[PDB]
Amino acid sequence: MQDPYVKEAENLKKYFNAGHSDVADNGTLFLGILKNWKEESDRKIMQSQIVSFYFKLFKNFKDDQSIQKSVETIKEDMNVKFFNSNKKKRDDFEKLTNYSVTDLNVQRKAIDELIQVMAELGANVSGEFVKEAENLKKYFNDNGTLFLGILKNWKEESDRKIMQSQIVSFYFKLFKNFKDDQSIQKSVETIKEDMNVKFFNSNKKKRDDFEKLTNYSVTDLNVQRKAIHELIQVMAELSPAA
Amino acid sequence: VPTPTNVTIESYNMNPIVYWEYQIMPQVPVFTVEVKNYGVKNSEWIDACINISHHYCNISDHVGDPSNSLWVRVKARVGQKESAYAKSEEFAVCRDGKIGPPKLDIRKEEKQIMIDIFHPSVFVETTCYIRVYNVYVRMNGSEIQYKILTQKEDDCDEIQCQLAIPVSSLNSQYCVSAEGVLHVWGVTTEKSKEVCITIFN
Ligand SMILES: [Cl-]
Repeated sequence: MQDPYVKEAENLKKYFNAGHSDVADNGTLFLGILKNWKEESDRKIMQSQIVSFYFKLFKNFKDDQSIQKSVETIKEDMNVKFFNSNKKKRDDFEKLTNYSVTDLNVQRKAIDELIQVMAELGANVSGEFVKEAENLKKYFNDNGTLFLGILKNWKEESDRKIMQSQIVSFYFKLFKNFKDDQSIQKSVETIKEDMNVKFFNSNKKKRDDFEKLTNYSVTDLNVQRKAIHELIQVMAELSPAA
Repeated sequence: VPTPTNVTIESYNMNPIVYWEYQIMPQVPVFTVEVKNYGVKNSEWIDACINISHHYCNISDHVGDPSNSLWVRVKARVGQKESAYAKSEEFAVCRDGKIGPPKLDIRKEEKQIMIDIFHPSVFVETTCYIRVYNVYVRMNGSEIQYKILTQKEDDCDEIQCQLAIPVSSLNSQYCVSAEGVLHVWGVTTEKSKEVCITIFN
């Protein structure tokens, strides 16, 4: 007895020609990485990046004639499997995936909340960490937060890891774009490494898998074809483990 | 040379074999078969069989994970002249092959019958495993179907699943058969021949 989303994913495969042998070339995007992680908190930080990558891809094709129904069906099955049909959880996740790391007000708010964010990640920051963060608050210079209110909404650890994955990847991107900026270049480097230490729990393997996931462009046609080829197997492992 | 035709892949109990057909020629043709697995390092096809004159090739040694896709291609040769490659459609053992039946044992207790369902021999860390067993029971002239979820249940392990059925209504003969349902594509294994037990009233 087959899950209804399967036939729709096979329809997308035909549309993208992702059943052609050329799609095999050059390893895997998602499957191997997911193989590496078995504890549920580690799976949720990786799955969180995989799900936002599929959501950005589907937004580029939601209306394409013969696949509008298929895309709708698959997004709704991801909702059931990954968000447990929780509309507020899905909405907080979309908000976080859509923040622009180049909007100066967004970057200010993000640098403002940084210390509190590490707290929320379970980190006990050093005196050093605190000073480097005030450098950045100076450089960059509302009754609404970027990240703190969303983090206050979720208490179960798997829900927290889903959101924390999107906050850590936003910061890592903000840091990349300022990595070699004269004034604040040593601040950026200092924070950047204690965030890595804590989130990845001193596991270089986990850290590397995460940067791989974070640096694929959903724009290249070949990446997009591989993503569509791997969809059915990715969906089969999206539900909570046992 | 002309091109091989009707390239097909068949698998029973995870033993994939490639087949093709070829027309009559004035000389004896030889063939080469190549396999490409999803997740390959670069863009290379691997030789399965080289220069054979018969029309099939067992590729069991080239299957990675049964859930992962693979493609096969075949070309013919005449000394120095090679044909174009004939290509297979995408194939995944778990989705496209067929698995044999589970083996069942029944025994009786006071008010119930205990059924042990041993997983098909091929299964004794891939997503190709049995997710549920559909169990078909006939008792005297009535029939009922039960379902066993292998993951959300203390009932199942790596060797077998167990099920307890209640005895009732003065029925004296209970006959049971089962089929497994694979994870990911929901493909079914073959259904076991029915085994029966007699209850003395
Ligand atoms: Cl929920």
